Amino acid sequence: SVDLTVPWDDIEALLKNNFENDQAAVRQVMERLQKGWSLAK
Amino acid sequence: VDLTVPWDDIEALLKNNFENDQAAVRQVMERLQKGWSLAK
Repeated sequence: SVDLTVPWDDIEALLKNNFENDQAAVRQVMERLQKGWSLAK
Repeated sequence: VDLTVPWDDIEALLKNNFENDQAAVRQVMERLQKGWSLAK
């Protein structure tokens, strides 16, 4: 049931660029966005 | 809502992905930001 139709992979590529290729930051933001998506619906 | 997250750039990406559908972009931006503020 985990959401797959938001373009998560494209969002991740955007975030990796924005955060200067900081993997830890990308992981933190992707985790919270996807957790939040589930909690908000 | 943490403004270090590049919400405007995410919106531009969604607009392309959803064929410029305003309603879809709104739906997704609403839920992403509601979820961000809820989630820790």
